[PDB]
Amino acid sequence: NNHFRKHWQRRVRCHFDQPGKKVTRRLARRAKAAALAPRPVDKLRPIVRCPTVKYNRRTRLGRGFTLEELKAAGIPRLLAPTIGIAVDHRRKNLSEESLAANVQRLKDYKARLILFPRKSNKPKKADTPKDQQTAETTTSLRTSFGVEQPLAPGFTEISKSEIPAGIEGGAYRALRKARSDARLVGVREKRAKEKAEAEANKK
Amino acid sequence: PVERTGLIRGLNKGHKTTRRVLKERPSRRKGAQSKRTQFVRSLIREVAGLAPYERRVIELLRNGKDKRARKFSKKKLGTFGRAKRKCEELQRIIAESRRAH
Amino acid sequence: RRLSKEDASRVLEKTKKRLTHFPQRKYAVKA
Amino acid sequence: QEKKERLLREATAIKEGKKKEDVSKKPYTVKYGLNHVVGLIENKKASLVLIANDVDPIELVVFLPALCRKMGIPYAIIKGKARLGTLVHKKTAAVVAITEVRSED
Amino acid sequence: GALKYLEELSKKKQSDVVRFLLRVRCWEYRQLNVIHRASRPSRPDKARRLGYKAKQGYVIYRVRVRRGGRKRPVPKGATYGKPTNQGVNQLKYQRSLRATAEERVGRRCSNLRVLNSYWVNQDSTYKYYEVILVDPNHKAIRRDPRINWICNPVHKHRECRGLTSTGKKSRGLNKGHRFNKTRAGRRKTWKRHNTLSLWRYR
Amino acid sequence: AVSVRKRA
RNA sequence: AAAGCUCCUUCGACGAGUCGAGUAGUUUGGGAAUGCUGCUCAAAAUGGGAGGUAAAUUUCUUCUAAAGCUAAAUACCGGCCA
RNA sequence: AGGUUGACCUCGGAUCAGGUAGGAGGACCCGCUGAACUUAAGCAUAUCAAUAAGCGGAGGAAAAGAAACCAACAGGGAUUGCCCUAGUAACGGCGAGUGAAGCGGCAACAGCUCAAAUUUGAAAGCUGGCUUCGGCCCGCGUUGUAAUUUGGAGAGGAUGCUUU
Repeated sequence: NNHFRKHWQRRVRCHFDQPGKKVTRRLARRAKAAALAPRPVDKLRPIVRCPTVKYNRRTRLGRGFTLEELKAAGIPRLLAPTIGIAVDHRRKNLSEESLAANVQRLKDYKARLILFPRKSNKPKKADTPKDQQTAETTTSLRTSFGVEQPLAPGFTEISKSEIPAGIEGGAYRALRKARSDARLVGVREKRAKEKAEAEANKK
Repeated sequence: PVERTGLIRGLNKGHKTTRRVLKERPSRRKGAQSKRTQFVRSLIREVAGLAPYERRVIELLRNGKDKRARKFSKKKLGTFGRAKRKCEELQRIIAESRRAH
Repeated sequence: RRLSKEDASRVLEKTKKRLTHFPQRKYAVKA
Repeated sequence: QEKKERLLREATAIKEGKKKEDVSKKPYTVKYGLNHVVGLIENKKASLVLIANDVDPIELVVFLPALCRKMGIPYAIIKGKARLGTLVHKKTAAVVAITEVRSED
Repeated sequence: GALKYLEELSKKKQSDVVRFLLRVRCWEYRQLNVIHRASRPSRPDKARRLGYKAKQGYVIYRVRVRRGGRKRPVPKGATYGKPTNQGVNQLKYQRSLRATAEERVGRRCSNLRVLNSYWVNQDSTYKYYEVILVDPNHKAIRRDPRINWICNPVHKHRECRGLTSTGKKSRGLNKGHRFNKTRAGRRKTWKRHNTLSLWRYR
Repeated sequence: AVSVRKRA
């Protein structure tokens, strides 16, 4: 399987700098945290559901909140990236569940948000007052606002009186019937059109 | 939108969720005819006239050889849909000239 | 041959308006 | 110089607490600039259009007689883009137009 | 504006008026020099949409390049290796004649930066282009934030490195599955796919 | 009349 | 003076020898589905591109080319310091 | 004076006023051009290899980059790189061999600017020269420099609060 018929020795990449690169990344993170203090080092991310039939069982963090989500949560799209909320204009909301989850996420963020004034001597109405400016703060939105329930709960208990009756004919029979209908949706429509044409011709 | 069945296979398959309708995105407005744009296009059309292949197609439509005209428009423009649309536009031009005369 | 500091720091007037009315704010998030 | 004097008078009126419309009257000038004149023709505001006969490239004005004919504007082709520039205080004007004039004219 | 009418007229290149103008302009450009300065763009709508502004520091240069393929500079037009089953007459240059025109105009004006270029005319022997150039040392250019990015040293000779529009088209810098081998750099992608990555705890 | 946009 | 939010009858410009087609060379895992270049033809306005088997018909889903800028994570047998 | 006097356009001159380019370095980077030895029993497909050599152009990184994308899902959402996908889909004389991408986890994250609009109740824009540093001139420019708008929208209205 493995072959080396090219000049492989010119492009061998060793990784002796792995601990040094970890040290460099940690130093850069400490510098970024010190520069961004007291803000969190990262932005708030929405909860999105992974595509394809393999990964649609699980949710994860997305790029940014949609314009509909920001408008429903009451945050203007120009103020939102200035208080650590990531914005994504490409994503759309095709169902209300994702929007409801992300709007509730935005409202919890806005409730836990502290906003210092631009000028300390002149606070504004939208600004957090100084007597509530002192509170315990978090520095990682990925940890404080993580995907808390990524999968569905795999185990639930119900009473024996509340058992579903079940699909009539059986679930295997239902799957076979659905597959057969999907394969024969076209020829039945053609036969219906042919029968309608024959009835119109010989009514 | 049609509600999904909740099954893994068949017609309208997929996990059951309530679809919402969205306001139409302005990036999808492309292709819509504007009043100023169609005015400018009509003015430039009457100023510039026709290409020689369009004149040949118009002569073919005037003689009524529609199949030969469609084949000629296909071999000129490259593809069948463009040929059909160009032939329809030249039908519109010839009908306009005939109703003018 | 490098650009001067003023020419490097010149911004458009639309950008000036946006940075005037929506700058980077100082914020914190309660735990 | 005339604009500078008008601006000084308007600044004096603003300082004395009067609008610039109280000290300045509604101007009446010829209209120039190709985009501006084409917009006025499309909005059917221009009363008369004069097009220079020697615009290079000619595509800038080759549609203008047809546009004026469709809009119902009186147009005329005249000799001298430099001659029109002498009107509009420039070296060269491709097209000029009148939308409206004073009552004595 | 008039430039909408100029755009819709420039779309109709087989009309009588456009063919007449192209013919007389081809005659004029063929009796002019191969590379010569144009006092103004002959296609103002195309120049304006490609970035030309009527400001000091914007230069237009007209250029003609010989069209067709390329030939290998081998003795007697023949190769002395394995048979290739094809002649040197049918070898195709991997860049555009537009890109060749931009390179020659940049070499003529090495003090400017090439912004873009556009087709103006052609005949059997030559293709004619007009190239927009920007002066990085002009104060009007340096004070304008919409253009002063070109004064930075990273934009020296974009036409020589494929950073113009025709260079991007020839390098295939587009998103998607049709451009899997070239969207991030062909040789960089090849080196990434051919490198042997060995970790410490493997 | 032909207008590019609604004006004030 | 500029700026944001909310709602709406209406309007809502969006890049052409360019896309695309054929052909040849080259290239690709894309020698039925790849990209690039040269030659010939050469567009349109809910239009156009894509949806890896050719053609037609009817739908659908996704973006919005032919103008442009932009730090970080990435590379480093050259230079300097350790 | 009109056989005169000028205005534009185009093309020139000057050791004119002010600038800029070349060469070096080239480990890494962006392109062009481009082999053969080798491996296929030999050998014109192939392989080596879209490599070596050759040529052009940058920087401390370069390049790419905010979808004419992936997908077909309950949909993701600029670029780059690592792990995985995967020696898989796929391509291939007489077969030696070649060989991705979507998803997923992670490092790092950041978004924007034009052209296509009439400022038209006032080119509001700008290079250069002289300054008494207030400004004044020679000009560029209406074949369009400012403000406004970029599809995520926006233009017009209506409306009442916020902002610098």
